[PDB]
This record gives sequence, structure tokens and C-alpha cells, in this order.
Amino acid sequence: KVFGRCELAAAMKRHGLDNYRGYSLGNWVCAAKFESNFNTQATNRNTDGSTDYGILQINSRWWCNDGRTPGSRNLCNIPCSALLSSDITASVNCAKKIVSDGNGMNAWVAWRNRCKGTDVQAWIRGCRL
Ligand SMILES: [Cl-]
Ligand SMILES: [Cl-]
Ligand code: NA
Ligand code: NA
Repeated sequence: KVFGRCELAAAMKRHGLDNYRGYSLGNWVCAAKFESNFNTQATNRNTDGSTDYGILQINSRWWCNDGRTPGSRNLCNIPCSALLSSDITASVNCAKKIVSDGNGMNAWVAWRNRCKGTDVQAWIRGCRL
């Protein structure tokens, strides 16, 4: 599914991401825009052979099992294909584990490089939430 901006913001609020670990909703919408262009089906291979999956581009090295990333972990205890669903629950629940692991949203390269230190509230402007 390709979400609209405000549709995704509402879904992420319904799932408890607004101010989760102190990150306002606009941070999560901004990260999703630049990680996946709001597309739940997005996949991208990494140089080390791992793959990123879904709206928040969650990595198979640590977080999910895709059957082809040797020596990797599965800390969210899910198949990576679950992260491509039109239902974002699995992606959100795994992202909550990632953002809580000590490095906050710096785990998402695109967030650090394109959202951190910008007016992230712009990403939810106009939306009925
Ligand atoms: Cl959803
Ligand atoms: Cl933090
Ligand atoms: Na915000
Ligand atoms: Na894995």
C-alpha cells in the first residue's frame, strides 16, 4: 500500500507512536517518507547482504528473519515479509523495540540525515488527528 501523508500519521497515532520515547509524530512520518516514500512494499538490499523491509526499512541483520541473512538476529521475532503488509502493526511494534535500544531514531539513517533538526511538525500540518 502507498499511504497518504495524513493517513499514515493517523495510523501511527492509533498505534501509539506519537511522542513514543519522546519522538513527536512528525518525526515518524518524516522517517517513513524518506525511507520508503510511504510504500509498505519497499525493499532495499544492503552491501553486507542484509535487506531492509517496509515502510520503516527495518533491517534483516538484527530485526527480522528473511532466511537469507547468515549470522543475523531476529530481535522482533517476525518474518521480514510481515513488515510489507498494508497493516502497519508489525512494523510499528518492531520500530518501538528499535527506538528503545539506546540510539533512539538515529538507527534510521534517513531520519538523521533528512529529518533530525528540521521542522518535522510540517509533516503533520493540516491533518485531522
Ligand atoms: Cl494499519
Ligand atoms: Cl532518544
Ligand atoms: Na510533530
Ligand atoms: Na535476521
